[PDB]
Amino acid sequence: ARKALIEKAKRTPKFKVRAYTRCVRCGRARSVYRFFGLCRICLRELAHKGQLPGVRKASW
Amino acid sequence: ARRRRAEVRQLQPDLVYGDVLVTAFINKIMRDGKKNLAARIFYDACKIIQEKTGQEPLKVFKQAVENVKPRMEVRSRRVGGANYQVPMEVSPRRQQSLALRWLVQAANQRPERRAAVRIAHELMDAAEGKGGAVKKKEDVERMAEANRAYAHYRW
Amino acid sequence: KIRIKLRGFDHKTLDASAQKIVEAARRSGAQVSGPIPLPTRVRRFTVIRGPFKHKDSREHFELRTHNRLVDIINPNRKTIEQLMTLDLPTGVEIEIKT
Amino acid sequence: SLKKGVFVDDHLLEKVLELNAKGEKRLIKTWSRRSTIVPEMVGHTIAVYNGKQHVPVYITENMVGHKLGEFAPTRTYR
Amino acid sequence: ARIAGVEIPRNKRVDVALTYIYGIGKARAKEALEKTGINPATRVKDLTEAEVVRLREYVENTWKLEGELRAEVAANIKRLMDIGCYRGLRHRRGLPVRGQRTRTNARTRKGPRKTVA
Amino acid sequence: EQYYGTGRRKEAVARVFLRPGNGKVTVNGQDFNEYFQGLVRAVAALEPLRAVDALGRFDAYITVRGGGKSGQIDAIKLGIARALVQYNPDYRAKLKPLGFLTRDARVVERKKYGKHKARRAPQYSKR
Amino acid sequence: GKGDRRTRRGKIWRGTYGKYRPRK
RNA sequence: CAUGUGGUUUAAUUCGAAGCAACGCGAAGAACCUUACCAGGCCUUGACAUGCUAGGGAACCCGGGUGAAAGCCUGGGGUGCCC
RNA sequence: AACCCCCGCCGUUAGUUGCCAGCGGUUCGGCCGGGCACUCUAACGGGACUGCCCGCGAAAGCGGGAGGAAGGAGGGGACGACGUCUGGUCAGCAUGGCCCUUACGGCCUGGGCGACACACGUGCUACAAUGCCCACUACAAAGCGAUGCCACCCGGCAACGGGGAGCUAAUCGCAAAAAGGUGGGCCCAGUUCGGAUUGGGGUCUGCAACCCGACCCCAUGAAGCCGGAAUCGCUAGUAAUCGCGGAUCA
Ligand SMILES: [Mg+2]
Ligand SMILES: [Mg+2]
Ligand SMILES: [Mg+2]
Ligand SMILES: [Mg+2]
Ligand SMILES: [Mg+2]
Ligand SMILES: [Mg+2]
Ligand SMILES: [Mg+2]
Ligand SMILES: [Mg+2]
Ligand SMILES: [Mg+2]
Ligand SMILES: [Mg+2]
Ligand SMILES: [Mg+2]
Ligand SMILES: [Mg+2]
Ligand SMILES: [Mg+2]
Ligand SMILES: [Mg+2]
Ligand SMILES: [Mg+2]
Ligand SMILES: [Mg+2]
Ligand SMILES: [Mg+2]
Ligand SMILES: [Mg+2]
Ligand SMILES: [Mg+2]
Ligand SMILES: [Mg+2]
Ligand SMILES: [Mg+2]
Ligand SMILES: [Mg+2]
Ligand SMILES: [Mg+2]
Ligand SMILES: [Mg+2]
Ligand SMILES: [Mg+2]
Ligand SMILES: [Mg+2]
Ligand SMILES: [Mg+2]
Ligand SMILES: [Mg+2]
Ligand SMILES: [Mg+2]
Ligand SMILES: [Mg+2]
Ligand SMILES: [Mg+2]
Ligand SMILES: [Mg+2]
Ligand SMILES: [Mg+2]
Ligand SMILES: [Mg+2]
Ligand SMILES: [Mg+2]
Ligand SMILES: [Mg+2]
Ligand SMILES: [Mg+2]
Ligand SMILES: [Mg+2]
Ligand SMILES: [Mg+2]
Ligand SMILES: [Mg+2]
Ligand SMILES: [Mg+2]
Ligand SMILES: [Mg+2]
Ligand SMILES: [Mg+2]
Ligand SMILES: [Mg+2]
Ligand SMILES: [Mg+2]
Ligand SMILES: [Mg+2]
Ligand SMILES: [Mg+2]
Ligand SMILES: [Mg+2]
Ligand SMILES: [Mg+2]
Ligand SMILES: [Mg+2]
Ligand SMILES: [Mg+2]
Ligand SMILES: [Mg+2]
Ligand SMILES: [Mg+2]
Ligand SMILES: [Mg+2]
Ligand SMILES: [Mg+2]
Ligand SMILES: [Mg+2]
Ligand SMILES: [Mg+2]
Ligand SMILES: [Mg+2]
Ligand SMILES: [Mg+2]
Ligand SMILES: [Mg+2]
Ligand SMILES: [Mg+2]
Ligand SMILES: [Mg+2]
Ligand SMILES: [Mg+2]
Ligand SMILES: [Mg+2]
Ligand SMILES: [Mg+2]
Ligand SMILES: [Mg+2]
Ligand SMILES: [Mg+2]
Ligand SMILES: [Mg+2]
Ligand SMILES: [Mg+2]
Ligand SMILES: [Mg+2]
Ligand SMILES: [Mg+2]
Ligand SMILES: [Mg+2]
Ligand SMILES: [Mg+2]
Ligand SMILES: [Mg+2]
Ligand SMILES: [Mg+2]
Ligand SMILES: [Mg+2]
Ligand SMILES: [Mg+2]
Ligand SMILES: [Mg+2]
Ligand SMILES: [Mg+2]
Ligand SMILES: [Mg+2]
Ligand SMILES: [Mg+2]
Ligand SMILES: [Mg+2]
Ligand SMILES: [Mg+2]
Ligand SMILES: [Mg+2]
Ligand SMILES: [Mg+2]
Ligand SMILES: [Mg+2]
Ligand SMILES: [Mg+2]
Ligand SMILES: [Mg+2]
Ligand SMILES: [Mg+2]
Ligand SMILES: [Mg+2]
Ligand SMILES: [Mg+2]
Ligand SMILES: [Mg+2]
Ligand SMILES: [Mg+2]
Ligand SMILES: [Mg+2]
Ligand SMILES: [Mg+2]
Ligand SMILES: [Mg+2]
Ligand SMILES: [Mg+2]
Ligand SMILES: [Mg+2]
Ligand SMILES: [Mg+2]
Ligand SMILES: [Zn+2]
Repeated sequence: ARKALIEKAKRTPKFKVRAYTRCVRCGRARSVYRFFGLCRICLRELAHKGQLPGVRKASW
Repeated sequence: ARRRRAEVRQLQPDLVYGDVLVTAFINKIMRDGKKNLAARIFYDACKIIQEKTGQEPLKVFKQAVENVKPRMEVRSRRVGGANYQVPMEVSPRRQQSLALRWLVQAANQRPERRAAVRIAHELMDAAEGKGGAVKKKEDVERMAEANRAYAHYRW
Repeated sequence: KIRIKLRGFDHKTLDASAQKIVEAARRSGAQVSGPIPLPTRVRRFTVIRGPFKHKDSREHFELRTHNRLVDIINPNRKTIEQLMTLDLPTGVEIEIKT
Repeated sequence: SLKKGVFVDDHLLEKVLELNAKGEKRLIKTWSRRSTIVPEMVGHTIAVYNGKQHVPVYITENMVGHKLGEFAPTRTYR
Repeated sequence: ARIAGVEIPRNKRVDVALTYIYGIGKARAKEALEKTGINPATRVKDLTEAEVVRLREYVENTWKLEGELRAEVAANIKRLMDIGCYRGLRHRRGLPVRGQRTRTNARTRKGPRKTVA
Repeated sequence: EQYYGTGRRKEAVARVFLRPGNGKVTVNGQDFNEYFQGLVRAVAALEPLRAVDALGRFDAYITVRGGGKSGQIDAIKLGIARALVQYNPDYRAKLKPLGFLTRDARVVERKKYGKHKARRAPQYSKR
Repeated sequence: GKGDRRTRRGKIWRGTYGKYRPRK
């Protein structure tokens, strides 16, 4: 129940309620930043490689 | 304070009497950074000081605070394996801070309803040398002498 | 009459394109309101540094999205033609209004 | 609280409706505990699912404003 | 004065007075005065019986309260009791009706702590 | 002809105009002793004037924004001081040593993570 | 206090407008 | 009173984290979804990737009965690209 | 350590932010004409180097003073060595091996993760006159927002609903900042403190609020009068205290 649920979230057929977020790369359920559609983890992984445009390590 | 020695924080004089002492005393009254309320309660009492006696609240404050200045106290020096309560000097810094603290602490102890009415009475009895704040002073001084024996440990 | 917008993540690309429109628009056209720097927006993202149980110590980045504004008064054909096939930003966004 | 038209699974109603026609039995198994109790239920007996088996909860006229769920306790110690 | 049966709000502001009554609060207080032309600040110790008897027949009729209220409330529970509903069973074991906590707290319906271990 | 100085402190800034006159003080409309009613810090911000030996000799129209009432007050002393020091370099020789300058670097501290308030850590527990 | 659901202070804390607060 | 944890209970009360350095921690969103657990119904070249063999049929689109839904039973229309 | 970001001070560049700062007009509102000095906006620089003076010293450097917005690391963040705990995570993901395979894989309905005779941790609201109630008026920052934030008008005490204007947002909205200031009520009471618990009614999202939501109004006003042994945070714009925003997300 990790793969089928991946096919289930991208499915979005039944009630708009039952649809939900799901990390685009890893496919996590929780911790889903909508802007990227990513999970906290990969979102962090990518930015560290600058693969995410304009995004930089904050510090003020 | 293992390193330096810490700078005794400085303080802007009173926006009225121009007295730094009063500025500090206000802070003790101050609850949760609400400095405005504190000053208010103080000055309200300040006028109440004259409302009762033909004297101005100025020297009433000094006379009072000066009677609550503990000459000597008991510091527990844990040397010789045991903890001896040695009597010794009170730094001029402490005498003030303690007096003011005891002043307000004893003031809050009073029963009367409004807060400024307490700072007034406590301040009066203090200068009169009779207040409950003075009672803590008379104590710490006696507690010091009730152990003058071990005073030969005064560092 | 010419209100150009200039948004872009990298702040450096916006200064090159800012001058790129100042040169052509002014040196061959009417009045041009100097590059007005609009207030930058900021997208801060606080993420749990670890993949597992470890609240705090988390890292956080941000996504500075810039803004810049420039105006012009006259539609001199010299400028409309030049600033149409000579312009070429990169990650910058150019959107003009009347 | 859902005011505009109190919900109640249509198939459940549909079921009791044909029972209101001839006034037949009362045998009935449900799985929509959310379903509101309608005045047409009175005198019936709906076996509701608590999560493990169907509980034959009779339905009088007193029980109405509630749902079928309030009569099929899910915790095995109620 | 003995307003609403035996209940007796006395010697303080009329508005808060009727609050002490079992069926009235800060709400019906302001309103009960604005339905009999009574002054809120006035004391129950000093106020005309024309004004008193006014709230006398007024409140005793305007809405049920006291034991009548304390009785119907009992009835609602006896209903939930004899039905067998979740809301009833919670009243049975005295547990919280709002399905709240249970692993912790919920003391206000369990009473003092039992400990035992 | 006038006098001007820019007061600043804690998310609050203040333009100060010391127009010559009797002593009419007013800021963002309203009156000095009206905007700052009940607030004892009020009489403090006007101190830089009575210090330089000249209260009744300058009107005072001023503006200020951001921060809190007292935050605005801090900038006032800065504006009033800078205004007169602007059109009079001699006050600097005796107002600087008296401390009426410096934007007062004291500013809110950025709340760190893990903490509660950039310093106030969550309560410890070994059990 | 911030628990009196029927006062100004209360609804403020809870972040809800409710009756005891301005609106339309 | 809130939530996390122990324990206990439970058909299940999913798993992890364990002094400091686990316990408002993975959860920055458990009513069905989430869901990894339990009961029941039910599917079983599978809801996902690739490849071969064989029979009918285009892609398509609509409905019917059965049922908690899933799924299962099943009618009609459609009559497309080249040799 | 230093090179980076934020905050401090000064400057250059820029004028749809701001400003009669200057005049005119004025339904006398920065609203229009108009102006960029200034607040602000956001890029680029200036600046602080024990550089100066006194004292000690072999040096490094130390103490004190001066001028300065900022002195010996100005304040804050970013940054966390070889290794240690064979620390945590194969349930983010990847991955050796083992194991399942009409089920250890699949879909759905409903239940559970929200049990409750207890124990602990982290917290929230309190026990009140430096207080609480109400009316009135005043000052932030940072952010977010087109099947989104709602100006405003009508209805309801209300949550909220109907109608409806502006905005791809320094141009419009979330928006009420609260503590404060002013005025009135309160009179030491288990109270006008304190809102737990429960009864009735009601609204919004969602197929669906019984289990298991939120919010609204009336009534119900629990324990609690500052907490045993024990124990935690903080050295300054810090702690204490007041409010706001966002991520998540119907
Ligand atoms: Mg499964
Ligand atoms: Mg959802
Ligand atoms: Mg989730
Ligand atoms: Mg030393
Ligand atoms: Mg010993
Ligand atoms: Mg001292
Ligand atoms: Mg974030
Ligand atoms: Mg509810
Ligand atoms: Mg607990
Ligand atoms: Mg700041
Ligand atoms: Mg933090
Ligand atoms: Mg703070
Ligand atoms: Mg109350
Ligand atoms: Mg209205
Ligand atoms: Mg068991
Ligand atoms: Mg469990
Ligand atoms: Mg458990
Ligand atoms: Mg167990
Ligand atoms: Mg576990
Ligand atoms: Mg199939
Ligand atoms: Mg089949
Ligand atoms: Mg196939
Ligand atoms: Mg079909
Ligand atoms: Mg079948
Ligand atoms: Mg067919
Ligand atoms: Mg056919
Ligand atoms: Mg055919
Ligand atoms: Mg260096
Ligand atoms: Mg500045
Ligand atoms: Mg310069
Ligand atoms: Mg502009
Ligand atoms: Mg005219
Ligand atoms: Mg006109
Ligand atoms: Mg008019
Ligand atoms: Mg006018
Ligand atoms: Mg005029
Ligand atoms: Mg004006
Ligand atoms: Mg203009
Ligand atoms: Mg300029
Ligand atoms: Mg600036
Ligand atoms: Mg340069
Ligand atoms: Mg040197
Ligand atoms: Mg010198
Ligand atoms: Mg020399
Ligand atoms: Mg010297
Ligand atoms: Mg010399
Ligand atoms: Mg020397
Ligand atoms: Mg020396
Ligand atoms: Mg040498
Ligand atoms: Mg020095
Ligand atoms: Mg030094
Ligand atoms: Mg030095
Ligand atoms: Mg430094
Ligand atoms: Mg480290
Ligand atoms: Mg760090
Ligand atoms: Mg090595
Ligand atoms: Mg290890
Ligand atoms: Mg290891
Ligand atoms: Mg190892
Ligand atoms: Mg371990
Ligand atoms: Mg593996
Ligand atoms: Mg990976
Ligand atoms: Mg493998
Ligand atoms: Mg092998
Ligand atoms: Mg296999
Ligand atoms: Mg098989
Ligand atoms: Mg088999
Ligand atoms: Mg399975
Ligand atoms: Mg299910
Ligand atoms: Mg524990
Ligand atoms: Mg604890
Ligand atoms: Mg809490
Ligand atoms: Mg008060
Ligand atoms: Mg107050
Ligand atoms: Mg004000
Ligand atoms: Mg509306
Ligand atoms: Mg109006
Ligand atoms: Mg504008
Ligand atoms: Mg616009
Ligand atoms: Mg505007
Ligand atoms: Mg908002
Ligand atoms: Mg919001
Ligand atoms: Mg506003
Ligand atoms: Mg007030
Ligand atoms: Mg009065
Ligand atoms: Mg009383
Ligand atoms: Mg009590
Ligand atoms: Mg009272
Ligand atoms: Mg109810
Ligand atoms: Mg609704
Ligand atoms: Mg909606
Ligand atoms: Mg809601
Ligand atoms: Mg009792
Ligand atoms: Mg306390
Ligand atoms: Mg200890
Ligand atoms: Mg408080
Ligand atoms: Mg407190
Ligand atoms: Mg939300
Ligand atoms: Mg919606
Ligand atoms: Zn990922």
